[PDB]
Amino acid sequence: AAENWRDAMKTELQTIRTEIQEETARRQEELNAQNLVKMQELMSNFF
Repeated sequence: AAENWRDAMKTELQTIRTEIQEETARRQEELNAQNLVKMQELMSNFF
């Protein structure tokens, strides 16, 4: 029963980890896109 409880905690910890990893990947891709806009902004903002 203790082992079954451990397994139940494990499968949910995996779902939470995958959801966090997928959200992180999406947010960091968006950050790269924003950094490029912010650099193209800052460059033309000088000249």
